[PDB]
Amino acid sequence: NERLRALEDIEREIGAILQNAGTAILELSKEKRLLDRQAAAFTTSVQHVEAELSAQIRYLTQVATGQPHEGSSYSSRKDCQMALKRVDYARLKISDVARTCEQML
Amino acid sequence: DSVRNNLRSALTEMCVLYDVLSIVRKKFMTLSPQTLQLISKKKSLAGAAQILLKGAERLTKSVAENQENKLQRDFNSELLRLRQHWKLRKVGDKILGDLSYRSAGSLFPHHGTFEVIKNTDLDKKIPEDDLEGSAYIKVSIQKQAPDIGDLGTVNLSPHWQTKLEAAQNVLLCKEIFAQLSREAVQIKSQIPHIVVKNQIISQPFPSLQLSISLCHSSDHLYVLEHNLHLLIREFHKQTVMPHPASAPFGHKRMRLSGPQAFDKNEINSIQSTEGLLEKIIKQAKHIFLRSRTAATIDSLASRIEDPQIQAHWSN
Amino acid sequence: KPLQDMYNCLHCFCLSLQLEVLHSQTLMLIRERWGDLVQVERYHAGKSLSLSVWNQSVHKVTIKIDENDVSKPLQIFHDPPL
Amino acid sequence: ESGGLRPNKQTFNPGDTNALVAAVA
Amino acid sequence: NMMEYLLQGSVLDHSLESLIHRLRGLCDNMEPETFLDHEMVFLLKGQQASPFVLRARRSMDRAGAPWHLRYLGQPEMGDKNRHALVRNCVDIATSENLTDFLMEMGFRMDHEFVAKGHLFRKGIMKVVVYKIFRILVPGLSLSYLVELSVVAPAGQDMVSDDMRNFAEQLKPLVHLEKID
Amino acid sequence: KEEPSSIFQRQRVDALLIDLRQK
Amino acid sequence: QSKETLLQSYNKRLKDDIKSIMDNFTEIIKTAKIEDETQVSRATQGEQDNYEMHVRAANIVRAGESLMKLVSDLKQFLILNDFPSVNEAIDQRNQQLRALQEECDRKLITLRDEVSIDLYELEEEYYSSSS
Repeated sequence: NERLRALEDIEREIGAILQNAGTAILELSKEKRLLDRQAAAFTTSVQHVEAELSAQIRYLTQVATGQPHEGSSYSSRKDCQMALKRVDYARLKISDVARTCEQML
Repeated sequence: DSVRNNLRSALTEMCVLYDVLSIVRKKFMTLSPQTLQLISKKKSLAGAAQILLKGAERLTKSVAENQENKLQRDFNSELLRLRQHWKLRKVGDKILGDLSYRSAGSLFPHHGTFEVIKNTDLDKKIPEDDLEGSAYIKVSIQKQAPDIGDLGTVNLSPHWQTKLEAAQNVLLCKEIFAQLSREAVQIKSQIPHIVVKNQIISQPFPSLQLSISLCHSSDHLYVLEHNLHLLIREFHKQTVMPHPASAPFGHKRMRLSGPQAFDKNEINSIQSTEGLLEKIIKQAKHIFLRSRTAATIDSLASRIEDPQIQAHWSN
Repeated sequence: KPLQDMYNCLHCFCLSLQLEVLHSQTLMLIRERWGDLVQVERYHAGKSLSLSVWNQSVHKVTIKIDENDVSKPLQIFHDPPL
Repeated sequence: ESGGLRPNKQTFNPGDTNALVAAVA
Repeated sequence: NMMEYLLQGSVLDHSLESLIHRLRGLCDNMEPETFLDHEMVFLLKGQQASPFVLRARRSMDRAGAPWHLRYLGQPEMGDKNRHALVRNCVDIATSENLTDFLMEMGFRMDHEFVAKGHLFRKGIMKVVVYKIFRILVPGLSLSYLVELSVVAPAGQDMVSDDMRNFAEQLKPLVHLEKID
Repeated sequence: KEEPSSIFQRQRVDALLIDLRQK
Repeated sequence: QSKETLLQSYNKRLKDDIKSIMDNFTEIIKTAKIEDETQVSRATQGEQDNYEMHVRAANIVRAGESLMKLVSDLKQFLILNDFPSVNEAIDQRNQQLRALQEECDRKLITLRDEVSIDLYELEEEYYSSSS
């Protein structure tokens, strides 16, 4: 939920920062300079991805042979569909009763 | 178009290289350091490198702008969103994990890859594969007739998401129809019934032409919802936890016979017959209520000068 | 003789696919619908199909073109008549 | 960067808890 | 002939969150939960020289739960590349039943193992992890023990390789096996 | 949908045999 | 099929590509060319070597960018879509929809109770008169 989305956003931001640092290093070392030293840090950012790789290497890996999270748990979804259907049926019955009452006048 | 020009340029370069190699077939003897053109060469190399870096930066900026707009995140981003919003995906090539219900349904086996596609308002357009068509039950009782035996001539927001949902719905409907058919054919002589490839009807008593029928593209709503809920509750029960300590892995009703002696209670509390019989007796209750209402109406219309009997249903 | 030969080929083709789809849908009824209610059948290598009724007044039904009549669609046969 | 030898990882400690697992005797 | 092939594995206490999440992902239960009870060992063996265990645990969280006495004996030394645990036997009884039988047949409370952990289920196999609590009488390892238990009759050891493969599926967690 | 896992796995053989018989 | 080994191979390929790109960039940075080894055509060979170094630097940068994007996509697949062991979002949606259906059932039951009072009232008012 929260932690999974946070780690995903963190990995996405890490990839974006790595791409930006690579582009900046290319633009700096292409033409003209001490700032090019920070370009080396871009390579360090690449190592961060490797750490993420390590983070993916020594990750959960529950089975690594099948798919986890058994069951879509959509029984609740089906129950909600039935509830909405009952609500619609009640609305239809109420509309019929209202038409009958209006005809009574 | 451009392929021919590229091939011609490559052939010209190859011919020039072959001519150079033939002329050659760098060499000092034993017996661009000009500082004038090297400046221009370094300037041109720096310009080319800057142009390449600018192109790479433009591509990266376009990618970042596409990632910023949370409306076309088809680059495995909306895919992850739907994965967190749908069942698991045993990825063989790109995506699998249909609504097999092998963990929540436990019915007619139907599993495999269903939707793995990444192309392109600009949705990924998951393929719905494979009934791929609406199918629901319709019921009514208006001038019923038991005489049958004819053909099945029917008298009837995310888009891919609801498509997949309706696909799962029609899949489970087919499963439960197969289950009810197997029950009607494997049941005892409790009551006769009519089973056709797609239309079912029973007769527990005269004037009971229960009009439940599996439709497909090839009261009137409450009873079908009731049937669906009862069958899915049956499956859910087939999946409460057994509270196992050594290895019960069952139901507490089994172990309750130990301390609490149950001559026939435990037999009755283990399992019973359901499905078609329960819906049939529900329709029986319905027709009984209808007959009671008809008796009341007949008394009101006929015994009007008589003391007006007054009824009130329960809650 | 294009007319007669083409008619022959298309006719045997459609009858073959018809008997095959009949066999498959009966096998499906066995696997899915009826476990042992009508789970009795015995047919040749092709161009002929036959099945039986519940066992203990047992009867059998059969369908085959028999290649004798070019207009006979199915030739539904069964020993006890109606 | 030439000083880096190898990025060794860490995980749970089953080897110690195994001998630390309780038994009959 | 209900035998057992339970493997003895133990996981560090710090590595719990990832472990429980891995379990609930792969297979733990339909909304899994925990348990709470207290065990005790009864030792009465003059000629057999074997204290026969009896798990008269009372699930305090459950109301009226039957005392699930568990006996285990004769460790099977089959050497079939599996755990081959001792033959087990379960019996659900009522309140004060184990105490009454310890008073009648004559038993002695050898020791007490108060443990607590989470519940897990699979298709056939079972697994459980918990931690013992060295508490007083009215109330010593402090380590989660991941035991992959399979209780069933003898059969043909067909589920042995299946359980071994499923345990290897959780290799980044533990490497469970038998004991001496 | 163009998979032969359906009865086409056998329907094609039936067609081939029928054509070889007719020719 | 060797998911861990597949991720390891992808990471090794990415590391090799990054190392090759860095080495080629460092080699292109060392383009002084202070040796006049070209005896056939010094200026022509020098210009060709400068253009070759520039093209090699551009190709190294392009290969590095492509490898970065491909490794990003592969990690996004192997991590997010493949092993999302943090399935707590499933339980979150479960609790949310459970609360929703509970609210719906409560509203429907209140509707039934009000309609029950109404039907009792109207039935009492109706049965008190016979036409």
